[PDB]
Amino acid sequence: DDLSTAILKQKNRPNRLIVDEAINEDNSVVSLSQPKMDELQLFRGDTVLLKGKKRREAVCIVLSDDTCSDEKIRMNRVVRNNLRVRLGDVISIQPCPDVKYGKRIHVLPIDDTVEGITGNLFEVYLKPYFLEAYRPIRKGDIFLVRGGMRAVEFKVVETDPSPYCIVAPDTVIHCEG
Amino acid sequence: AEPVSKLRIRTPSGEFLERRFLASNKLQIVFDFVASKGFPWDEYKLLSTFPRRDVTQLDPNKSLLEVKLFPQETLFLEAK
Ligand SMILES: [Cl-]
Repeated sequence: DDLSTAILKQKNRPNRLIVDEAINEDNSVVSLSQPKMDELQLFRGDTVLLKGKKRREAVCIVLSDDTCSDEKIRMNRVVRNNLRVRLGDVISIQPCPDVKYGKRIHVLPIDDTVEGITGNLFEVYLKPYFLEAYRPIRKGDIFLVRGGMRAVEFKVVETDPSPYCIVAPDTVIHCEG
Repeated sequence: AEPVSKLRIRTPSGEFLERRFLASNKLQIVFDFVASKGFPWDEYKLLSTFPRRDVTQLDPNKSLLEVKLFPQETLFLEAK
């Protein structure tokens, strides 16, 4: 269950991996070696559930990486931050076939000042971010979107189904706020 | 084993199609597969997400190997 729990007498856990730097700077992506993916029966593009410190969780898409060590997982700063981990920390990864196309999500900019200072947030940030990307997201995520001429961080307030979903073309996106 | 591409394809409703193709198969063989399941070329695109690209927008005569769909990929059917 927890990263922080174990029984004394236990078959080892191949799904505990050491956090390493991303080469792919995408918020939705984590990378494993192909042998580690084979061992975990993970398929390229599968949605996965990651567990970090302080019972934080994240959902990502898993890709193979030929430079990744078998025991390591590459992830970007945004995912590290959502998991409350640092490089060299341990996370757990598990298959997450439970993820459905979402009916609606509710997000908001965590900075109260940005909307006034930039271009339309849906058109300049959210749409380009999610469009044709089929990203998994989880309630509580803070994610960073690089649009226009400055990045804007968004928090996921809620998803339907809860607490995670894939943002599909017919997913209703509510930003307020 | 002679190179195979396993493709998992999300339908518009979010469930899956799955099929293994020889990697030397023409991309046309994949178009034909989704069409046979109810998703004809003129109604649906077939997307990959890393990188984001429109697979249906590729040369149907090229092989899966040629077009970089190998050995595993998750694709997405999306109404045109
Ligand atoms: Cl909502």
